[PDB]
Amino acid sequence: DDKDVLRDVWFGRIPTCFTLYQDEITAEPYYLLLPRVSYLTLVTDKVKKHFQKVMRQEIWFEYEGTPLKWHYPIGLLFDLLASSSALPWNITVHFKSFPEKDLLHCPSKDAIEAHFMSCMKEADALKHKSQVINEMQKKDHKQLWMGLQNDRFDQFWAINRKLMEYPAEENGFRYIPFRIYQTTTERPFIQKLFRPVAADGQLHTLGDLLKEVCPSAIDPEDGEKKNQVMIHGIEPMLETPLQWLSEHLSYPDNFLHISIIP
Amino acid sequence: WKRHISEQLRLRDRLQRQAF
Repeated sequence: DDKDVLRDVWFGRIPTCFTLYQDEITAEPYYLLLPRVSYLTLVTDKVKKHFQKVMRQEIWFEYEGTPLKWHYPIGLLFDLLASSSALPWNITVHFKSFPEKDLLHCPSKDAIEAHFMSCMKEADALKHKSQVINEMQKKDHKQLWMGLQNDRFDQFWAINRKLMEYPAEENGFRYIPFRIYQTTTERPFIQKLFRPVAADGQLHTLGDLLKEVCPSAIDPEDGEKKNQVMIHGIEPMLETPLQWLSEHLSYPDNFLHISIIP
Repeated sequence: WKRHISEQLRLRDRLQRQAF
């Protein structure tokens, strides 16, 4: 079963309609099928072109009075801001009056690559004391990045499989690379130190994690869900193995990014 | 849980990709 779970994480998509704030204020759109596990800037040289003609005269994106961050993965952004919203996704395009106060300057392509490898490294740190990624010659890092950028699933996982192995003697990873985003995008994410297995050898379940680090998402009466707990657009069962979750439904940056919605 | 994850992903794919 597992390999298909991985393929269907990798290829999850978001239908998206870019329209211009100045066409809306004055609405011909650009339709695209955004990869859920990529980042805006990575696939917005194209958008820059399409509307570059009309750019007679520094481009950012927005959604219902909310700038969209260049370094959160697309899928997480959708899940967190607009899961219940009707499709296709309506992203406003603004190339004037950049929100420096409420937005990071648009990263280059290399600056994103920086963030991506930096996240992969912060992940292998918590997973294997950095012993796995460090070993890798620079070319392997580049293979990871180019496999993401070019949607080459096979290429990318050829290298990532090593990063999802763990010692025989252990029942999983050291800690789990995870981030939890709550009410809004401007709300900080949550990251903590959690072990895949407890003292008694029991494998930890997502339910255990949310009970520990985020109990406000647990009905204190029946121990079941109080809010929506979304990952890659679905809601797994609170009794799902966190070790397995990390191995199979992390974003390519090896994190379990987890949206929480009331 | 595994079957729920796989199937839910199946269905997720179908709504969002199928239609459009």
